[PDB]
Amino acid sequence: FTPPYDVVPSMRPVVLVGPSLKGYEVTDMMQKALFDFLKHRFEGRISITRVTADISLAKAIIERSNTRSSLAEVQSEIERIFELARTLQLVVLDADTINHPAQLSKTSLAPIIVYVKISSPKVLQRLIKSRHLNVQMVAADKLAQCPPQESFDVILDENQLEDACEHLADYLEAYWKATHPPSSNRT
Amino acid sequence: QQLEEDLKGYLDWITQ
Amino acid sequence: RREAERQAQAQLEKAKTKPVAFAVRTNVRYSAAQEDDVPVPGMAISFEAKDFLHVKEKFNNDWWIGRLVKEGCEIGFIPSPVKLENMRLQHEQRAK
Ligand SMILES: [Cl-]
Repeated sequence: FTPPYDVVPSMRPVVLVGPSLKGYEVTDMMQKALFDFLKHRFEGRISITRVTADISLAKAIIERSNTRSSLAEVQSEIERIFELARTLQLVVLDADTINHPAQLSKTSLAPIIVYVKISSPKVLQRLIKSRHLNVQMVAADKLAQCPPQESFDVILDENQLEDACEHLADYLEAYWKATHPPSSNRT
Repeated sequence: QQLEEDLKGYLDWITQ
Repeated sequence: RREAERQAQAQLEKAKTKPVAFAVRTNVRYSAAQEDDVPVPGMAISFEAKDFLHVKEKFNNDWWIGRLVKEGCEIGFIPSPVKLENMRLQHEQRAK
């Protein structure tokens, strides 16, 4: 103003994972079309922000990072995310280094994980060739092995962008209502 | 054929 | 008297329009009972582990005011960490 309560952002930040790995064109373009849609569908109610720092590292020797992303920079980015959610705008992270929900499981971010799922590995393969194949297939396969109810908040398995967008919007409109009762008053 | 409609869907998504 | 209850209900109403101070995700469940001595009867917020709460302010050492992040749920009293701990201790003692 053992602990029973963990402090989390006032609006759970939306993080997209799948169909495959970020940094490659199939995943990057498929997620971008979704971010583009959110930007206009939730205009005035959403903040979409790039996170390049490796927020997977968020949680008597001093703890340090062995990559270019420091624990101080990560902490700065965690505080920026909490602060962006403080007035209850929807928050969406374009988080470069998160390709799997287990990478945020131990943070205090409590994300809404949106799984952009290609149901068939054969469809994913052909997609990639239509444009480093094996790292992409393994990442998609890892996603497909997660227990869906506990790992993901939304699964977009629709093959039409229009239908994936409306399903995600429906979810985010309901979250909006849950967080804004009338009684309270790639990118 | 379901896989073929899948692929066309995702190709159109990527194009968008 | 029992205008203590009046002041507690009045603090609840005043909170409805206040900002969210912070949010918490729960790591334990709380299933409210009348014997928990809630400042206004029937206004305790129960929850399960991994639920989300929006917190407005602190009423006293045993109770916060806030709500479950769920459509149709409204402001009420949320047990403080100390209150959760004292319920667990009182239960452990009673069970020995
Ligand atoms: Cl050290």
